[PDB]
Amino acid sequence: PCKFYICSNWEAIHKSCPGNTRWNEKELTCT
Repeated sequence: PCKFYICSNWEAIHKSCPGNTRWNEKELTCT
């Protein structure tokens, strides 16, 4: 819930959100 995935060519790369934020699917950004 504090990382998401970046898709590229049906390829899931791992990202993590900074500090105490969470991924916000609506805004497509950790908030």
